[PDB]
Amino acid sequence: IVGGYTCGANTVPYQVSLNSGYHFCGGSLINSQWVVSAAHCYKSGIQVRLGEDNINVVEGNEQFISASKSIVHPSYNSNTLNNDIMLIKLKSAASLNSRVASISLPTSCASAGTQCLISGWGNTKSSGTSYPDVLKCLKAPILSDSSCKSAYPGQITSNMFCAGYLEGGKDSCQGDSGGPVVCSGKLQGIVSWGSGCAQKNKPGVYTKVCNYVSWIKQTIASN
Ligand SMILES: N=C(N)c1ccc(O)c(CN2CC[C@H](NS(=O)(=O)c3cc4ncccc4s3)C2=O)c1
Ligand SMILES: [Ca+2]
Repeated sequence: IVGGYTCGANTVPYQVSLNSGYHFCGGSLINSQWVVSAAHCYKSGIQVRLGEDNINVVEGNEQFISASKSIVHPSYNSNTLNNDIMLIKLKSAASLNSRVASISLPTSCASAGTQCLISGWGNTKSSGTSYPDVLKCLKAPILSDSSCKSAYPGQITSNMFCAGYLEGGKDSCQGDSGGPVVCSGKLQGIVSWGSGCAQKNKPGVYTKVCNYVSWIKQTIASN
C-alpha cells in the first residue's frame, strides 16, 4: 500500500496473508473454511495465515492453516487478467473470534463515489521497493467507469472497476494482490492490477466481486 496508514493490530479481521516461505499475496476470509483471493496469486504449497499484523513476528492471535485446494476461475485469462478471482479451501476450519472474522459478500454492486478500505502488506513505495512489517490501510473511492476506461483504454472489462486517486500518491501495489476492497461492510473488490503504483492518472484496478457472488456460492456449495 502506497500512501496509506498503519491499520492497527487486528483491526481488519478478515484480512489474510498467503505464505509460501514468505508473504506473496493477500486474501479475505468469507467463512470459517473459505478464503477469496486473486487468480494470478495461484501457486502450490500455500499456507493461509490468519489473525496477522506483523508478518515477521509471532505475537499471538495467529492461525496458520494449509490450503486443501485452490480453485482458480475457469475463465481466468492471464494475459488480460479478466476473471482474476480464486477460492481457497482451508484444510481445517479457522477459529473465529474478535481478531479473526469473515467478511460479507455483496448483494448488489457499489456505485461510483463509494468509499472503501483497501489493506495489505505490499510495497509502500511508488519508486523502489519497501515492504512493511505491519498491515497497511488505505481509504479510497470507487471511480466512474468512464474515468476508469479513459485511464486504461481497451483494458477494462465488465468484471473490473477502478478505485483510488487520479492525482497519484495513494494506491495498492505489488504484494497487495488478492487483498480486500471493503465498502459498507461488504467485500466489493479484490486487488488485481494497475500500471505501476500510485502514478498520476493510473488508478488501481480491482476484480468486481458482485459479478461473482453466484459463482462463489455455487462453487463453495459443491466443494
Ligand atoms: N497500481 C496498483 N493498484 C497495482 C497493484 C498490484 C500490482 O502488482 C501492481 C504492479 N503492476 C502489475 C502489472 C503492471 N504491469 S503492466 O503495466 O505492464 C500491465 C500488465 C497487464 N496484464 C494484464 C492486464 C493489464 C495489465 S497492465 C504493474 O505495474 C500495481
Ligand atoms: Ca505475526
